[PDB]
Amino acid sequence: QFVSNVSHELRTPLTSLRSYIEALSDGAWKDPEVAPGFLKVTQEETDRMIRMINELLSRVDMELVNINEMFNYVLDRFDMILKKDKYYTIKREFTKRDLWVEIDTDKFTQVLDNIMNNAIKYSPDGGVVTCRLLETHNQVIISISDQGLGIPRADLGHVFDRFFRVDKQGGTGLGLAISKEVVQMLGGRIWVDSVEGKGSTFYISLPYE
Amino acid sequence: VTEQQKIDNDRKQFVSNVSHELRTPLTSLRSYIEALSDGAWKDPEVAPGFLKVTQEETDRMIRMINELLSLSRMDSGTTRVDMELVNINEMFNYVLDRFDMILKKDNPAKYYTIKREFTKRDLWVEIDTDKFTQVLDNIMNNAIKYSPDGGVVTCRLLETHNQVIISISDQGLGIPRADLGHVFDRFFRVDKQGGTGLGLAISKEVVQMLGGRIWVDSVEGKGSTFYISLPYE
Ligand SMILES: Nc1ncnc2c1ncn2[C@@H]1O[C@H](COP(=O)(O)OP(=O)(O)O)[C@@H](O)[C@H]1O
Repeated sequence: QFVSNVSHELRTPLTSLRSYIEALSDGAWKDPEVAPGFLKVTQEETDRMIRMINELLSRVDMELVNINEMFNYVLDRFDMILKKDKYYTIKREFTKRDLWVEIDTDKFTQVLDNIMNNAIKYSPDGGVVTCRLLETHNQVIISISDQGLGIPRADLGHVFDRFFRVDKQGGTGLGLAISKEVVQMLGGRIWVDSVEGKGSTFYISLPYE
Repeated sequence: VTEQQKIDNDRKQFVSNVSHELRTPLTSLRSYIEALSDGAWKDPEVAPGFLKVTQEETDRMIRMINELLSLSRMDSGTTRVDMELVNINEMFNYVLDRFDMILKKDNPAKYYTIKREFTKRDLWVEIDTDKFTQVLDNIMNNAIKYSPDGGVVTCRLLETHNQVIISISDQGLGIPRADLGHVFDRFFRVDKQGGTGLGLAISKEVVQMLGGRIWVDSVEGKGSTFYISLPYE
């Protein structure tokens, strides 16, 4: 059913949560410098998941947001996923400008979640996931590069098809189909370049003003 | 008519239940977190206790989405199976061993003994070892959870010309005869944290996928017996 979809999308926020709670429980609660901030995040994520379940049991909600530190926030949650508990670095290279863009926040945060999952999951044996936020031509470009298993150039098309998975562990293959679905739904475009064994780079373009 | 309709109706109530059964731990979660954010975290006497409850609830929903995902995969037919000839006897024995050894490492809340009564023949049978061992696991888990203290889980591996039978017997409080049909339905729980109401549902699904058939006999106040039947030669 469409149940399979909520099943899939709750995965990464459940992870974010379990990861943060485990951090607080492992002592961070005693630390006044951080424990509140973590609590705000666990709160925000729980509320996110509730919204998610409600919209999918019973539309887009476009609002203007500051893409820069939304992307920073998502990346923060993953930084905390990769801590606690191969080594991965999230190398961030954003423009210093604050690019504002019309999007659905929960849907788009789901997109970034899937693509960081991909960049990380198909990167065993370590890696450096490199995240770039820039703009040209009234478009806002996000790129995510990993030193993963790459993609055979034959399949570079099919990675956005439903259930389509490469040969080589895990998943139903609806991550990138949902991602493409959402990105096109927001008036933007998504694509991938990749070199088998080298790594990969995922791109999203969104209209700017 | 009622053909297509039973299908669509079952589907829509399953969606309604997934909505609720997912949403409810999220709600509980929200309440504890919100409590912690509103000061409880500064309090050493309560903050750990709350953090454990929130940890556990989160783990619960994770297991649930794993099971709702394997269930989607099985309805879809996406669920690939690998039938291979394996030794049912020592597979069932290895399962029982893992359970014996969890309780052999102590101190335990409740105490149970696993009584094994197997046929002496070495039954070789084509099955997917991993999915079927998951089945045996849910049913043993179940057998254990609804057991009294000192209870005896009675596990039988036997055979008939036509069949290979596994039974898992518990001395729990049994199942109302109204509900004997419903015990394998999704999210169906008798009363009841501790787990998702998808254990037995997955079990029945997997067993039918492996070509066998699964059912329950039970007497209120006495206990229960779960049966798995597999085709033999
Ligand atoms: N960095 C990456 N490197 C190599 N392959 C990738 C990468 N990201 C996505 N893919 C490919 O996309 C396929 C399916 O993607 P996805 O929808 O995310 O599946 P899943 O259900 O596991 O989440 C995968 O088989 C994978 O090979």
